[PDB]
Amino acid sequence: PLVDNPFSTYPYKHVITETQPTQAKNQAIWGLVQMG
Amino acid sequence: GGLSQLVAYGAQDVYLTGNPQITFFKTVYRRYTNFAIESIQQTINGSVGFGNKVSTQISRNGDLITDIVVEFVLTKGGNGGTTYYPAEELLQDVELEIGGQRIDKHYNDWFRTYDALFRMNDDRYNYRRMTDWVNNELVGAQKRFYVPLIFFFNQTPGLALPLIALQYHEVKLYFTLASQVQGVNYNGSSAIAGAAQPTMSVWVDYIFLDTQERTRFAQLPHEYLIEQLQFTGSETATPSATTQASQNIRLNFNHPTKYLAWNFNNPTNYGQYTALANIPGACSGAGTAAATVTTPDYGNTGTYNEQLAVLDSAKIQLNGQDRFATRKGSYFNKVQPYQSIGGVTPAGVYLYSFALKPAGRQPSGTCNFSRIDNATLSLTYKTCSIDATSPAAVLGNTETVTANTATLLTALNIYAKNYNVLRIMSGMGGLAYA
Amino acid sequence: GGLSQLVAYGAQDVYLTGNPQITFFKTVYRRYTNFAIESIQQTINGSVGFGNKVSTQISRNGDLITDIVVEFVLTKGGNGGTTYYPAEELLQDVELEIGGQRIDKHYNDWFRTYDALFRMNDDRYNYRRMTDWVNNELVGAQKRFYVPLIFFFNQTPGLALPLIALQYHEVKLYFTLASQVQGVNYNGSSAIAGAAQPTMSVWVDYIFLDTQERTRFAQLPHEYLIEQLQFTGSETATPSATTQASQNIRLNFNHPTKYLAWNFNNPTNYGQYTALANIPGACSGAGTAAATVTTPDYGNTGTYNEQLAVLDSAKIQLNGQDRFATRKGSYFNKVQPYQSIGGVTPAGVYLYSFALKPAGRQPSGTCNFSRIDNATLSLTYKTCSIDATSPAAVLGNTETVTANTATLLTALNIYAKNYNVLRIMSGMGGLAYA
Amino acid sequence: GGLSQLVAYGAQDVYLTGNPQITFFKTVYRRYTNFAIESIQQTINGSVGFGNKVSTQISRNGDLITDIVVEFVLTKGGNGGTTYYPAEELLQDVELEIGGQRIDKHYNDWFRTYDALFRMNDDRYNYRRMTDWVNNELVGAQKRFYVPLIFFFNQTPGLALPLIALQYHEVKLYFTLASQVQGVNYNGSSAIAGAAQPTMSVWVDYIFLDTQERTRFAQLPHEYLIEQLQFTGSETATPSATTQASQNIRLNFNHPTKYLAWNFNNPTNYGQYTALANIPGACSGAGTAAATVTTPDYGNTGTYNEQLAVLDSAKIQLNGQDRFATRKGSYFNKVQPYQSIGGVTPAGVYLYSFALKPAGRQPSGTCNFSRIDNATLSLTYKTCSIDATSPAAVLGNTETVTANTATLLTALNIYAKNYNVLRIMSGMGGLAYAN
Amino acid sequence: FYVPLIFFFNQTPGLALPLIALQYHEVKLYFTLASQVQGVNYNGSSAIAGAAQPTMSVWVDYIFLDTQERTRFAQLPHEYLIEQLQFTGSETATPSA
Amino acid sequence: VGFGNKVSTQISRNGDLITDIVVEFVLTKGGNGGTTYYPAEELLQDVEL
Amino acid sequence: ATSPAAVLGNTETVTANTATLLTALNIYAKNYNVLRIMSGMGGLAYA
Repeated sequence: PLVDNPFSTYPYKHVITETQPTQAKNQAIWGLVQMG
Repeated sequence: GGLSQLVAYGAQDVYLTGNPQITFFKTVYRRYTNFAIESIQQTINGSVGFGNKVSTQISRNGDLITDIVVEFVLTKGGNGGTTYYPAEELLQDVELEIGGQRIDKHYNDWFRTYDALFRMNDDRYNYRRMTDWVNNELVGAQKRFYVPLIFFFNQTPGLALPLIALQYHEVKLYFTLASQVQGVNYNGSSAIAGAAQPTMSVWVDYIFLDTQERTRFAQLPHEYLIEQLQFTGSETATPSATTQASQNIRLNFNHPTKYLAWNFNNPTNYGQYTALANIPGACSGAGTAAATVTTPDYGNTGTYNEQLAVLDSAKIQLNGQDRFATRKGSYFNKVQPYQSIGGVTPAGVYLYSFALKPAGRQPSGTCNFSRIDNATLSLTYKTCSIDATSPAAVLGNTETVTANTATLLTALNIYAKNYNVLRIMSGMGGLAYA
Repeated sequence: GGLSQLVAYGAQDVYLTGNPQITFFKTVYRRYTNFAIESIQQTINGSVGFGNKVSTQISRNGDLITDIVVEFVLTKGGNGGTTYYPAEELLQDVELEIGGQRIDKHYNDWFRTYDALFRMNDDRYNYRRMTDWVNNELVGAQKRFYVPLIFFFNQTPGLALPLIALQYHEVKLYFTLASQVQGVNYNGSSAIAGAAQPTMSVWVDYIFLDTQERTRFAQLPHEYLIEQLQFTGSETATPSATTQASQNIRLNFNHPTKYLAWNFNNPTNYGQYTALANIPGACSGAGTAAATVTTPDYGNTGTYNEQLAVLDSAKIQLNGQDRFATRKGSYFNKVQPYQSIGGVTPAGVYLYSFALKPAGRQPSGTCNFSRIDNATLSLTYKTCSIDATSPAAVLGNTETVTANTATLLTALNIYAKNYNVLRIMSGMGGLAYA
Repeated sequence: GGLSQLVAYGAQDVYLTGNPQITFFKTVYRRYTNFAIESIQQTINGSVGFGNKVSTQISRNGDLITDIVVEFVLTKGGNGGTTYYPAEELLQDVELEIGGQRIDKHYNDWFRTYDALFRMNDDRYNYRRMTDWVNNELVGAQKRFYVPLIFFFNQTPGLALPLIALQYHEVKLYFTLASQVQGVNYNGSSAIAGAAQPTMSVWVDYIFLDTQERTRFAQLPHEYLIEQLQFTGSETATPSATTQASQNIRLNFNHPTKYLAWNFNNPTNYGQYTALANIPGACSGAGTAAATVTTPDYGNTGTYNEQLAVLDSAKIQLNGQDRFATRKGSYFNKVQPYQSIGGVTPAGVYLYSFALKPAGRQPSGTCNFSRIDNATLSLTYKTCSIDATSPAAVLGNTETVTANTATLLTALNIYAKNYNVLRIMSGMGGLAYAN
Repeated sequence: FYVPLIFFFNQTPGLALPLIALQYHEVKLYFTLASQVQGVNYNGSSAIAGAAQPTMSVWVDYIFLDTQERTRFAQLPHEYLIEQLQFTGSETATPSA
Repeated sequence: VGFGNKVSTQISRNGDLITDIVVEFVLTKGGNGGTTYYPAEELLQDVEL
Repeated sequence: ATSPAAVLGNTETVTANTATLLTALNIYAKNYNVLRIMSGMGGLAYA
């Protein structure tokens, strides 16, 4: 499935490539916005 | 006896029992991943009250989420017959957001339209019990209402939202509460002095997975076929007592669509999809001297009597071409539901399916509105010449006419349900297509 | 919380969750072919009117066909309560012919019997809304009715008739319109002055297939396991106030039969399967001075009042051997439906299934009468001594008796629904068995 | 027309119709084993009558058994409105015995609770037609009633009991008939002079298999996943006008459980799960001068008006810990069955499911009470301050209160429907788990 | 009014809850406020007309660690021996005269 | 916040470790001395961690 | 309870007639458990 449409899949592409805190293992900081 | 039937075997039975593949008398049930369900209260941000906006983030208590129920405590501002699905009316809308992306949104009118088309029998009755007062409760009565949500993940375990797989994205529900609810804080346009503000609570039913299943959800990518509601409000061509008004509404919809649905209504009176008249249940005091055909019997707002419906006929055009031959409003109201859903739809509510089974989860034929440059819904209205105050005129009339009070049906709501894909990977997600 | 249940795990769970096979929290949807549905009006040949025979040939606008709905416009010749499913009554019969071969044929009474046994809940109500006037409409009212057909291809897309694969055979629907319809052009035996002739239209839902699927249907052979209705009319061993009438009816049936169904009726009054009586819903004027037990309350012709039914007991014999122990009429009226269908059957209508699930499409056991030299239905009737004009006698009586108006139910309609094979090949098609 | 939609194919259709797997226009039915079904009358030992216990051995008239229907003939001891599911009330209970082992048992109250939760729409109505008088019948009316049983093998062909595989074990049904049936031989506590004893007959539907299928059943071992009913009756903490009574009931349950169900009732009046009141249908004579809130309108014994139900709120505690947040009694009455069953449950009957689909046969989630040493049902009752004889008070009241007559709902019935394994081997069988 | 909480971490620094060691878990306190408070909005069973609704503020005392201690807490696994309170309500077998 | 209400708080990462928690309430007397008894304690009907 | 002579001059096994108002019983138990914290997440060792 999922034929790669370029104009219809732009916000989904922006959400998938958005930066997230994917490097918080054993890192002590005062941030961390309720990460799941 | 039974043995004399078994022996009555011949060539005609080969297609039924020749080379047997299955039996009916021995069932093997499928083993499944161990799980548990817990109903957990969410904290509501903002302020509950009439006309207010509130919201909540779904806590990550379990791994997957399904059923969601919004509870309300309402009081009666008048006697039995003054309210109509007030918990449904109160919850003006609900918006589902993941990671700031709008996934879906439902409206009080949609809940009513949805119900009119897809709930049925005692499912529908029990639903009414959870949103209204149906045992002739009196003024001052207090009741706990439960409004189940109708987002894709609230309908089947099969679409449980993998909250665990969405670490990077919050899942939120935004709820708008109506400024007024009939028979609770207002009686028509009049505020009810002393009316109570609603109490509200949001509950989410969480699925707790076992170790292996939980891990797979957390680590693997997931693709969930989901359904979404598309909706815009429109003004109706003014129905008229002098002619048959008509209207062409551009169907500003997208995505593969399982069905279109719509209703005409009086925006003042929640759930009024038909005209009012002096026949029992069709107006306040209907059937007697005190009848007022401009004020509904709220407790009996809906009806199955099309004579009070305003739509004569309709067709859907795609790029200016007929989709199908023009059919009468009664087709969309009674037959489409018969053919494709199997329930009974109240007058004033219409359905046109593109799907063999629009009520199901599995796709079964769709209209891709993202490929129709200019789709249009063509509507012909009935002539509103019937004297609503005279049962002889109200009940003895013809197919193409309706009540003079049908000209109050100035609002039209056109809805569509489509199929999209919710994709989740590496802790984040959203819908594949816009 | 939910975790407190998951922790409660042990040996008795192994049978349910060990070596798990499935989950409930993720549905796999199956990609399907590309198709679209359109309702297309057919041309009906012959004059439409009461008592006329008309017919239509199904056009080749699409590739496959399923649903068929016959539209009629009828008017009320009297007030509410004077009609009973008049559009169902009007469609006296419909014959399905392919290539000049009779595939099936339904009768107005079959539609009534079918409905009585197989529709239910809101499906049944919505159905009534499409064939009758159910909102207390008055004399002169005009209404468009929709009578869905119930041929094998009209019930599931799975049996869609591949008109595309029938390139050399025409497919026709022959319709017989009733000479009279109660409350529309006749009131009992009296004609209604000024009654209009019905307006008729036949709609067929066409499936448009995309290129790959369409090509396969057009070129490949097909076989379908389909349903047929067998039906004969018989005279009833009319009940007597003096005794228990009895009868042995040879059943001229053939083919693997899913079920038998039957009713006793008053041929004058469509849908009357019970004796008339002076109890609130059992006769014209019941409960008052004007009550008569010679005419029904047509709008309430059907009833669940068993005491007005006339069958005491019955059994089916195969080649002289009882197929089952004799059961009471009430078994066939209330229990068989419970056991096998799940709806509620009105008094006077009886069912005996040979199938585990007769209402479905998958064969689940059949009685092949083509291998049964002598199939006989044995009936015992109730003694008709009850004074129908006296509620004390009508409502306080015993199991084995009925009303003296039971002598009016002189007609017996016995149906058998069976399975045959429809074979389409090289542009031609028809049934494998006679 | 249809073609203008069909042709408008694009990228977003790929996830629905690309590389298609199925169609909808070619159903191929499965071939199956040949079989036939025959209704056989059983011989009932013991005198049938009110209060008697009778039994029957399921005859050896076929290979498998499915449906069982008990026929009764009852005669009205009063007029319409004086009975409530009397054939259901009459059959006090049924015990299923295989090989001398107790496999299962159902009670008249369970049949009522079961129905309240799991039957619906016209199924429920037809059920009522087969167990009560629904055409305003008068005294002396005679009717045959059919009370279908609800044992695991009575619900699906898939669990047909393989009598053929039980060559060395007798299978018996024990039926207890109630000493009294409302509107038939008693009117409340008063006997009805001249009342007839019921006629009774038990029918079993037998499945006749063909040769190959029969042989396999006769020779091979089998394991069936079956559903059993656990049940005990308890005392309801006395509801009262002065306070909110509360109660914690340790639950003597075991095995994987699909759901719990319970009701409060007035043990005098079968099916009364709510308080009596002077509102239409809520008491004998409601709406008039004779209205008396000490006796129900039997023909309308149940109701959907939660105001007459006693339970305020409840939770289930497992091994000392809250399993879920406390929810209103109305949550257990209306929401639970909405979400899990799809029907409507009358006031006074409550459900808590551990299963996604408790109404089905597939074990879609269970609570294993065999691993829960301390399971407790925690109940809080409403304040019984509402004057039942005054509609203004009955109908205009608040969420936390009920009728003064709710104090009469002194009985509590708690049920649990669980899954066990019935094993059959070498001509004998019985259950895999005792506790 | 200042109502101290008495959870294990609210009694000793020894059991300070290391929020930085909980990078994936939130810590929440849910509160139920009484429907009635004696002498504030009710007097026995009688509501007090004109009574004000409460104003609430929750204060949490945090420990700020220097670099080495801070790093170890975020990185290392921990085992805290903590207290829990179990509680159930019962009906009293009320005594009589 | 109000009488009979249910509220909650999430502790934010405003430092590394947490210890004491004090819940402040502002209340007024609805009657004279002798009418209240530890009312802030009563008000805090419960607290769940 | 309304008479100090009866309230204050009584015996070990008796109490006030107003003592029957004390109809609720609260039983508490304080125990130990272990709160484990690892890899950014924590929880109790025993159910």
